Amino acid sequence: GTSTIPGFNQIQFEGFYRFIDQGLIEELSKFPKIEDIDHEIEFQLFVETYQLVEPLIKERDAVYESLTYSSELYVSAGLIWKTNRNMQEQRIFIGNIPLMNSLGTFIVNGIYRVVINQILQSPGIYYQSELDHNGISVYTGTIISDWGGRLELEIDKKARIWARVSRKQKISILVLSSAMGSNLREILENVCYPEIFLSFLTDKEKKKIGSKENAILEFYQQFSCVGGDPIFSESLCKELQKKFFHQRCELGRIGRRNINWRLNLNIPQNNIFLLPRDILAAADHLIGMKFGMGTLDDMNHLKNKRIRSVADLLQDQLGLALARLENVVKGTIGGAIRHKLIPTPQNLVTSTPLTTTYESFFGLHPLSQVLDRTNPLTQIVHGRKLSYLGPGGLTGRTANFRIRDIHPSHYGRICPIDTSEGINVGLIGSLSIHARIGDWGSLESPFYELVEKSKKAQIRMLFLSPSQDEYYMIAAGNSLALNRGIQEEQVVPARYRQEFLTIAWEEVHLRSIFPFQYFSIGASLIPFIEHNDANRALMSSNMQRQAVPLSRSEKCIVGTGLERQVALDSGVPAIAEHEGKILYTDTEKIILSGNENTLSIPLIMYQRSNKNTCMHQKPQVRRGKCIKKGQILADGAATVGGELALGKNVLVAYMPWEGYNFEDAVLISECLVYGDIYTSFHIRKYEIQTHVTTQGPERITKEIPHLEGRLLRNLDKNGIVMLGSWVETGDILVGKLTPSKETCLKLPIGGRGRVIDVRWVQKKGGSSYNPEIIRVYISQKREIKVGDKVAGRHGNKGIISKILPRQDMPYLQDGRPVDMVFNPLGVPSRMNVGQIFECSLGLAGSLLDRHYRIAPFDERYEQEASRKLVFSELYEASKQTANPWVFEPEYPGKSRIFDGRTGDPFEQPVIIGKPYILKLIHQVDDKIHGRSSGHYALVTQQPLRGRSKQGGQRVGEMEVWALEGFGVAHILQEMLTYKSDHIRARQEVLGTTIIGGTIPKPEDAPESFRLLVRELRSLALELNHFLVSEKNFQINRKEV
Amino acid sequence: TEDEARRRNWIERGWAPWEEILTPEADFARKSLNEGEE
Amino acid sequence: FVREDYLVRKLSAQELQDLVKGERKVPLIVDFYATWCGPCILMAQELEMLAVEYESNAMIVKVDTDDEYEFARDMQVRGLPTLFFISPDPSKDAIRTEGLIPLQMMRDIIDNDM
Amino acid sequence: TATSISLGIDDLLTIPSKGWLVQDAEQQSLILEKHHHYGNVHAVEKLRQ
RNA sequence: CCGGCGCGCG
Repeated sequence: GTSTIPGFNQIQFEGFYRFIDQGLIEELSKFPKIEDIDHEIEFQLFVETYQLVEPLIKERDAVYESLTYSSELYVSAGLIWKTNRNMQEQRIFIGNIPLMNSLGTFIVNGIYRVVINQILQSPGIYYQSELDHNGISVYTGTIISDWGGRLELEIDKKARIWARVSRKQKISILVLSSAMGSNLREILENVCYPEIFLSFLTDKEKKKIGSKENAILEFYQQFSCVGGDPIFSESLCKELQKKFFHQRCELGRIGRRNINWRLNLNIPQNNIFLLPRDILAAADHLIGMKFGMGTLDDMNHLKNKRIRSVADLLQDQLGLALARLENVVKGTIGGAIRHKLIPTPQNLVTSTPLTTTYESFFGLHPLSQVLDRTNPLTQIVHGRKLSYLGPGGLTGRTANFRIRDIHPSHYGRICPIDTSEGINVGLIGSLSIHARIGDWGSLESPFYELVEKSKKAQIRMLFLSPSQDEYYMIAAGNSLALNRGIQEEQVVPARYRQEFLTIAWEEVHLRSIFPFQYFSIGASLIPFIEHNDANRALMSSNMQRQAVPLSRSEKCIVGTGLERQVALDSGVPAIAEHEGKILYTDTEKIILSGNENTLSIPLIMYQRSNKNTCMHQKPQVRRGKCIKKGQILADGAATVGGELALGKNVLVAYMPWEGYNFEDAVLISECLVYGDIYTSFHIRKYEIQTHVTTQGPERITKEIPHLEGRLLRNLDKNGIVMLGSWVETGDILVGKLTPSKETCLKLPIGGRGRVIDVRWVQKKGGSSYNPEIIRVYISQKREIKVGDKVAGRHGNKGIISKILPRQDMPYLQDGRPVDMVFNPLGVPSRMNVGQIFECSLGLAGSLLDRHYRIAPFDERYEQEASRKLVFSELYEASKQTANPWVFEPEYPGKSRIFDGRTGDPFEQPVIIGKPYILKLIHQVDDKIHGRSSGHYALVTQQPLRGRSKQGGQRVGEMEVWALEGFGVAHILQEMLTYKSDHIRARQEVLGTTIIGGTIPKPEDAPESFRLLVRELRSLALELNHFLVSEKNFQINRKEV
Repeated sequence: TEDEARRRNWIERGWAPWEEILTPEADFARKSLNEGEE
Repeated sequence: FVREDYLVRKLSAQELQDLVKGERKVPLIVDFYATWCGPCILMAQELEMLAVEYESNAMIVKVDTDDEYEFARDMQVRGLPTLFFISPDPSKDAIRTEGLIPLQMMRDIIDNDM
Repeated sequence: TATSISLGIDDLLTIPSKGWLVQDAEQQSLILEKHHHYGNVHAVEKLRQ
């Protein structure tokens, strides 16, 4: 990535390859040579013989029939029978290792999965100081190991150092130092203040310090807080070593690196353990820093972080996989020994440990997520996320408020705009376009080096880690400035030590020259982004991820030039793997032949995503065309000519129109409807499973009792809906009988469409019955409608509220009616001026037959660079096409338009143009819900929750407050008793309303109060409701 | 104390009170900041 | 398993001498280029396309002038990009083309002159 | 609707004297940085200004 | 028809 934008999946690609090379070998080691208690039978692995074989199932087959794309592991083992003194070595089977796709995603059970990166505090020593209740400064040094073990060194009020381990367990330094054997004599000499340590030496501690073992026992007493005197034993040290030394004393390669720096130590790199000198050296700075010597450690600095890729997550699970295998073998070797048998090495090892722990890692781990396949943009941005959450990371409630903020070390590594919305704001990041993961878990970005005359400097592009980022003067300006002096004395803005300066060019070390350096993919697809407020940039990035691929796609007139990068790295288009010539093309395949190698590339035709969006590919080449390796062969969904195409170019005006664009409503024309401009295909999947019950297995048949032939009209003989049938709401999909009650699969509400794919498949198993699975895929052609959501690339979103005939829309001076009308009041409050630039230039490009791919921040060349570009291109289109309304000298970009209802011009000129508008997933037909009555919960007896469950709407406490504010005491009682949970009164309301005979008061308690009474009874508490008559003062006990 | 520290600086660290020839601006900055801010 | 991305091979002066001396059945196209030359990128892409077109019916090679500067000067190279079309028949004479000539011009030269 | 207020690029009106005032502030910031480099003002005086 | 985890919308 020194001279080009790197592949967006290159971090996933390189991480997985690192795991294959070094992760397997480094983890196949550490596998103990398993020996029995008697030492008779020794089982061991020959790690140098490890191998992986290519998967037997093809990657298309793995997802087609719900399998996992993985490869076999076939290491060899040697079992030693010292009874016979004979060796047997066989190629045993260890498990299956999942394989990453070239796109960077795994397949488990036929589900695409993505492993996202995690951010957590880097190992080393960290210095912090926190005020106490009285404001007295208290300094602290904290050791962080390779597994998150924190060893806190604290200075108390009496200057006594305590090696705090938990919230209560407190241990002095001298006991801890003498626990490992640091004699009390040498502790004093190696520090500048021997007096401080000696002042805290009570006569009780000195005796325990004098001998190595007494310090260990006292250290155990203070660490464990267990009454009594422990006995020194080998097991006690091992028990302590696993709990304390194994988790709090192994720094690792990274942990040693930082400690050598922060504590200024010349210790060899190979020492991956916390040397005892470091603790004593740390105490020197800790006490020394109290007297103004040094600076505190910045915990939010990126130089104190690490990034864990798929390489670290897959290797760690292999650490659990093989540790899970040894426990399997130990039980297996002990079992076979008790039978005095000779077991073959294959039978001592089963494939369950590796296969299951990887099967359950993608299923359950939060950092393993389902790939979002809404559009090509979502496929690539999902894999580039950085999260502080996950195991070992802070939770949203746990997260500090100083975190979630932008740190100066993020520049070029973490996008300052892209973040999640909600409680997880500032905790889910996103990598920049040019960001790279280094060899220490640190993020790097490339900078251009400016050096003196006498220097070779073969490559001047060097990637900079955040630790060395501060100590360089990095400029972002240009050298287009000259006065009567020389160029080196001209001043430019620069960054140095986490601040912004203004210094001369001769003092600049590095330059930031890449245009997309500081942004993620989402923010890098916004043209004229420098004219939009950064608040809307975050919203705009999210909306582009919700765009629906349209049945027909077209390229944007105005773009940034990153659309071609997105298309290439998404895998949606077909990319040649071999040079040659095109010989045959059609819908189902493309045939390419080159260098005596003839290949056949199939094309995806109307496939379904995880978000119910259609996938489809069309050829982009013709027969007889020469192709280079890596050039495009076909276009996929939301891709035209090798570019990302998420929307359409439509004629647009910015004016208020009779309140139908009030707030954020959008007025559109019928041309967008009958022209199929925003028509999208949506495919749902309906699955039914056959289970074996006590009465017998479920049966599938066309003959279903108590059903009409009209409902079953689309079924075949087997009992499944026919391929290519127009189903309806309530129609039958799979007829199934459970012994026999009808348990068939019916089409839900609003699911009417055309059946396009049926999959009657049996999962072969070891039982006498195999689970049968049926998958029905139904396509739905959705044209744009009132209530649909459209948005532009500048955070300008809106709901369609009105559709007009073309003769009613306002029209231009060439007579063409516009397609959309936007409210002009949405610009000043939202402060996104870049949409005004894009619409004017989109109009110019359509008349000039031009497309524009403009890199952001074009004002680095000159002032008002975007204005000069748009105005000059508007005038060129006006002059060439003889359309004087396209560029108006009086008011450039605006023109007088006419009312389609009266033919009279609107008084003020209107900004018109041809912007790029997207259609989003959030639309009606997926949000309209209604309920009369129906199914209730089993315990609370309240109506269910959810549109899919035909549930009701919740009247929460804030809604109850409003009803109490109005004083509507009878509306409130309805929503509390006989519309929610009063079982007796719900059935009477259903009866009276059908006869219209007045509803009486419930007067009894609802099932939610009776539920509470029983629970209070379970705590030996009785809650009785009494009514005292105002007539005769008789106490009446209410039934509850 | 601030009589033996100066002697130690002179002897061990080469300190000497060399004359600083100042511009009017630097002289004014030294003479005026000894009184206060504004 | 992975095909190479580039079909045009880079040769030394000695290797090119041996190639020209030896028996040749297909036309030989020699490219002189330098990585610091801006026009040589487009010529490189055009020659990759040409090599794709002529699978085994032509031989496309390239010589870097930063490694064979004296050899390029001997061969009467006055600038970059420069192409030499060498016919398989030793009796015929080679053709030197200077500039970013079109791909169709290369095809015409190869078809009707080599 | 009848008036049809809109919003163009040249409707966003900067006051005529911005360029005069930005240049004045740039000239004062250039002078102080030279004299801060001369040691005639200290860092806080430059940071405040 | 039960709870956790992850992702989203207003």
